[PDB]
Amino acid sequence: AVPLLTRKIVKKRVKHFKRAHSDRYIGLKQSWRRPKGIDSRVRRKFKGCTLMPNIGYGSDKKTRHYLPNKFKKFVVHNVSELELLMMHNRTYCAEIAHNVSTKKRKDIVERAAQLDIVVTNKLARL
Amino acid sequence: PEKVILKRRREEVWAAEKKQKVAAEKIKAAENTKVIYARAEQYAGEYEAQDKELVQLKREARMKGGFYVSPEAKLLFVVRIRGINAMHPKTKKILQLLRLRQIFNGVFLKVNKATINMLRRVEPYVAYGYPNLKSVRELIYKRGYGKLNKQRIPLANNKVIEEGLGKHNIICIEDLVHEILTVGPHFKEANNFLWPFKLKAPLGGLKKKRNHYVEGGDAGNRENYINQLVRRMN
Amino acid sequence: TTRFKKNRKKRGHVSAGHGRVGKHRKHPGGRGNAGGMHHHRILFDKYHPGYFGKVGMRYFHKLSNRFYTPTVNVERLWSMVPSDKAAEAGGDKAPVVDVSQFGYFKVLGKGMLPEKPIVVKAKLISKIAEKKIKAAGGAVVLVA
Amino acid sequence: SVVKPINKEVKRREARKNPLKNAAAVLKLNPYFGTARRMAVLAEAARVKAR
Amino acid sequence: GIDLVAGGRNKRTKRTAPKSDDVYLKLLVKLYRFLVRRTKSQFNAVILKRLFMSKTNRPPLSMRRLVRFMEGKEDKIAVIVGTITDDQRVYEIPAMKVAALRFTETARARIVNAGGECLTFDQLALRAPLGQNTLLLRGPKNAREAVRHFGKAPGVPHSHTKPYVRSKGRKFEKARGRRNSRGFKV
Amino acid sequence: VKHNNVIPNGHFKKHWQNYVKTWFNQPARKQRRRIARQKKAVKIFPRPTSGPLRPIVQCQTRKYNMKARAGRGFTLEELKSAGIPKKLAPTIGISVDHRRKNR
Amino acid sequence: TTVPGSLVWELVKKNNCFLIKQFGNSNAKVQFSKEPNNLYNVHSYKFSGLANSKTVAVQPSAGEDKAVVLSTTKTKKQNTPAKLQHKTLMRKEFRKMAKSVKNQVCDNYYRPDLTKPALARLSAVYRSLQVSKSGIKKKNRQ
RNA sequence: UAGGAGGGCGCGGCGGCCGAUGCAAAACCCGGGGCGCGAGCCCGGGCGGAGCGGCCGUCGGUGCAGAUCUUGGUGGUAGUA
RNA sequence: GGCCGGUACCCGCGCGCCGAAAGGCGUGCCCCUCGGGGCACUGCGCUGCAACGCCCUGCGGGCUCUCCAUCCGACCCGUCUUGAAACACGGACCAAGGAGUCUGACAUGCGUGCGAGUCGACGGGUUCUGAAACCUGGGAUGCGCAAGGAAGCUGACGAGC
RNA sequence: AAAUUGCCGGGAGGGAAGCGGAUGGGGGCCGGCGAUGCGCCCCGGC
Ligand SMILES: [Mg+2]
Ligand SMILES: [Mg+2]
Ligand SMILES: [Mg+2]
Ligand SMILES: [Mg+2]
Ligand SMILES: [Mg+2]
Ligand SMILES: [Mg+2]
Ligand SMILES: [Mg+2]
Ligand SMILES: [Mg+2]
Ligand SMILES: [Mg+2]
Ligand SMILES: [Mg+2]
Ligand SMILES: [Mg+2]
Ligand SMILES: [Mg+2]
Ligand SMILES: [Mg+2]
Ligand SMILES: [Mg+2]
Ligand SMILES: [Mg+2]
Ligand SMILES: [Mg+2]
Ligand SMILES: [Mg+2]
Ligand SMILES: [Mg+2]
Ligand SMILES: [Mg+2]
Ligand SMILES: [Mg+2]
Ligand SMILES: [Mg+2]
Ligand SMILES: [Mg+2]
Ligand SMILES: [Mg+2]
Ligand SMILES: [Mg+2]
Ligand SMILES: [Mg+2]
Ligand SMILES: [Mg+2]
Ligand SMILES: [Mg+2]
Ligand SMILES: [Mg+2]
Ligand SMILES: [Mg+2]
Ligand SMILES: [Mg+2]
Repeated sequence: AVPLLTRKIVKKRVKHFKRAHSDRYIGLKQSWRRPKGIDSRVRRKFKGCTLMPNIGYGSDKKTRHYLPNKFKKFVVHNVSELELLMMHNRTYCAEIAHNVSTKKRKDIVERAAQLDIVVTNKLARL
Repeated sequence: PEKVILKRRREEVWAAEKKQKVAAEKIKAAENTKVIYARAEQYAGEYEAQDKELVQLKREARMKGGFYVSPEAKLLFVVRIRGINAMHPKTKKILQLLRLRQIFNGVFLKVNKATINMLRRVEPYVAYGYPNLKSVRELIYKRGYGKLNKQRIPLANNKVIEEGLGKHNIICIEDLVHEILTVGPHFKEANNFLWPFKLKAPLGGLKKKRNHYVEGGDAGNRENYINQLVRRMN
Repeated sequence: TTRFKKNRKKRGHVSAGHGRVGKHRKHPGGRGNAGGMHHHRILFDKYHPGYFGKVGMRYFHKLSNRFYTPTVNVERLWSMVPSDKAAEAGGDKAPVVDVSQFGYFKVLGKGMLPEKPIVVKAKLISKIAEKKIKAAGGAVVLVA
Repeated sequence: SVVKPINKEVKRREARKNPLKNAAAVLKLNPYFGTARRMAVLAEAARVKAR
Repeated sequence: GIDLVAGGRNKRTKRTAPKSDDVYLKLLVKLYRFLVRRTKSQFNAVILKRLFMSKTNRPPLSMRRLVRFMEGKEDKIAVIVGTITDDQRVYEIPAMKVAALRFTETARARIVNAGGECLTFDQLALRAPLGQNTLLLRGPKNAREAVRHFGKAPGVPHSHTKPYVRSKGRKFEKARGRRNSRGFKV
Repeated sequence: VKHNNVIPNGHFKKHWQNYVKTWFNQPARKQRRRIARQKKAVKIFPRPTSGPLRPIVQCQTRKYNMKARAGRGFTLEELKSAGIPKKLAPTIGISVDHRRKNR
Repeated sequence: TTVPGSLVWELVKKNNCFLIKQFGNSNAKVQFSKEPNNLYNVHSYKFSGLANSKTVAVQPSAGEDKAVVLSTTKTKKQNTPAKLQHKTLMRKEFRKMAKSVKNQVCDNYYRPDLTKPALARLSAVYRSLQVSKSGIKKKNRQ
């Protein structure tokens, strides 16, 4: 229940990569789509226009996919799929799947507390 | 088990052979460092003798009435001072051969007619002159990298010389510095070993890079002042 | 297999892979072989020499049966001989092979023969085939 | 029977030691550096102690 | 910046692992990764780099040519990274030992009844880990029918390329560009 | 056309989509024919299911002259020389072919 | 395993009924295998409970306290599934139990691969049984 | 940019495998917490009250901001002419 | 003085004593000969730098979420275009529908089966969930194994650098 | 569901608003948001 991670998580960018022009229009969702225009100052990358994602914004390989818990998550649907985290609880974190009953969540969380597996949903639905 | 006892037998055999190998290399390194000490000793000695000897002949010629004419520099340090944009293609090929493929690279060149008339073609793009002993030694230490297996190795120890060179009787960093500075028989190999030095941008600034040094700029011969410049490119 | 088709990868790229400047209109070169002698001329006379013109004399009502002459080289004949009737033989006795029983009419002569005599029995033969068989010591029987 | 001695050894880029003002490394590069310094210092010793 | 074509990175491309997802051939790839890595045998490097092939870079090699290449060299083991197909145009074949990816059941019967040995590469890697006494053979690559249609153009002079014609006959590419009597001779 | 290819020759200029013949009733054809054969057999019990007899004849045409095959009926000359009358051979399951010639 | 261990691996590495993979085939991919005879429940050829002749399973037992089952496959009885597994239900103290697992895993050269992992799963299983008995007394976050 | 190729995300089925589901499924909403450079994904809260996913293989009427795009709805215009 | 790193090797530590501690302490050679210096024989193992704080359910911490203020940047997207923010065209807004597909011939690349053969594709027998599956025929069906000729016709005699 | 509208609470406005990069001030929000355990050791029983 104590993290194995010994390497501070630094992120090169926290703000999202919203679609350019999602602000002016309502029909345009926030999910990034690369501007393919020929005069698109976003694509031509003028300073002052919504930044595109590169690979350069990647995060460190050993500090990738860790929640602030400093555990990598893993979604479990039931106690059987939970008991496979005994020998990882210092690097993996079990989350109960979003469509389980609370009767089965009580069992998952009961079992997890004893197997000593960190969970982020032991106060979900109760 | 026969399998595992056999495996350990071979493991012990290789473990014995590594031990004896390392003892042999300890003895070899112990004698090799004395050899290097001797070489560096007599390089310092002969540098000093050449420097004093030049003065001696110059006074001797003056007292005899005429004058002595110093024997021109055998070696040039050439550093590129223009970006890679809007270059004439001939110039691009000449710089790919002089190995100046990125702004502020600095390479060591023999002076011969082919090379100096190849510099005359890209002169507005280069700044070059005659490095002195401090220049050569501190470039090769502080910014010394080796073209080993096409890979670039930071010559932070004497070992890397032993692989890149040594077929050419260069064992140490001082052997390499000498054999460059007093342009030697194996200077082709001891220079194609080196990687094109990556320099800093010139601290204290620069003058205009558009004019020749004679007109006020930076390109072309500054014959000795490449000395006063490397201290600021480094 | 739609999931591999490269158009699915060109989704979102305005031109769908046929260019902005010169577009993808219907038939900018004509329907098919059009302009054989006019503008596809370079094509037809570079990659298909001999397309245009009449050569040779007509043959009304050609039946491919009348042009039917399956061949076998001499080199294939000993495969036609089963091992046990290869062994039932000596220096002077040779197996008699009727190629028509195998479906061949002519016996051409490409390849080697062993020293072993062989008596081929065919509907046609060439020069070289008989020369090779005689030189192997075997003979020829003509049948039909 | 024929494979060569296994090579388990990981050899990484080893950190840069300032080759100009880290005496502990200047020596492993140029073992004469100590003597070169020493004769010069011991020369100024006489040059200055004279006057 | 720096003056390089494509940033200096290699623009050529070679197979580094077979596209075929055949389990036995991935196992061979593993075995020869190990052999080339620990063994330094150039022969094993070649076997490797030839497991990373297509099937049209691995043409069949027939008994007639295999016997041509092993007349009088029968303490040396033939190694064809490919296929061995038989040949009824051969009569006596030496008792010969050959390693190959496949044997047509007629070629393998032919060889076995010649009294030789029919190896696979896993058997070969035992009795020739470094390629002692081995005879590395390839098949005829430019023998495929498609290879004819390659080269300079079918209708440029001094080129003997086969044209793509939907049938041989008199009416199919014989008239203009194939004879002086209609136009010109190619 | 464009890059070196065999010259196109598609016969797809008429209204071929009005005459595409798809075979999805092929298995049902097989099953229907099988039921037809079964009920013919049941009706003609105990006659042989192969139907009437046929002659060994040679094929025509140089390509096939050497291959025997089944014919349509024995000539009048065979039916006469076998003791099997003209009118009665189809009655007892022997075809008769008035058109053939024996040479 | 009539066909060898390596071939069974090469046959089941990509989809097997005991494998739980989430987060897609990207760099995010999370892979666990959940067969009983796998120790870290890691899907790889070292640990795999299907691609191997010799596997060590250590399970908290059916309804009974402080009883750990240690089972090892028998190399020779592979084609007899009912009789492939050698199980022993040990209720002894931790130190004696670990001595037994070393005896069965490492000191007989059965499979020294799992000398450490089998004892790690033994540790985790034994304390799981302890806490299933007593309850949470420590939070073990420090 | 045009253009090409590779690896992935997503939709709807089919053959298998793993399961969730009236202790609340699908769908939808949120100033909720995250993960990914990114397509997207995971969890919480709520409404909702009956079905749904994830993985491998495989397929297809699969990804929308434009087409004086089709249909439907709704604005400013405007309490104005 | 600024920024970064903080140790599995380079360094460093123990294996002796003195010293809280920086550190000093021995022998023998060479050197000047004060001061003192150079070299020397080398061995086992070990091998993630420290000290003190502040907060700890808080009026705390910080947030990738929201609003606002200030500074710098900042033209409106798609598109034909050598050149679009254009006084060039389309676009009021939202929801859903919406555009390289399917088929015959061919071609290269790749995979798989067999390999001088390969195809079972039209039929037949079987098929107890089956429009599936499985078996069968070909001794000449297609393609390939032989090409040149316009046609009569002829049809590869065995490779060296 | 969205565009669109009303009320309720808040925020700001000297001839546009919106967007990107900085933090600053407001809110709304997170207890896996952030710990209290490890060895030795003395009983007293388990
Ligand atoms: Mg433009
Ligand atoms: Mg300054
Ligand atoms: Mg200036
Ligand atoms: Mg593009
Ligand atoms: Mg568009
Ligand atoms: Mg395209
Ligand atoms: Mg267009
Ligand atoms: Mg253009
Ligand atoms: Mg075009
Ligand atoms: Mg045009
Ligand atoms: Mg004309
Ligand atoms: Mg760069
Ligand atoms: Mg000509
Ligand atoms: Mg029509
Ligand atoms: Mg569509
Ligand atoms: Mg559909
Ligand atoms: Mg739209
Ligand atoms: Mg136009
Ligand atoms: Mg114009
Ligand atoms: Mg204007
Ligand atoms: Mg207008
Ligand atoms: Mg217009
Ligand atoms: Mg308009
Ligand atoms: Mg839609
Ligand atoms: Mg055939
Ligand atoms: Mg040759
Ligand atoms: Mg609304
Ligand atoms: Mg208000
Ligand atoms: Mg702003
Ligand atoms: Mg903020």
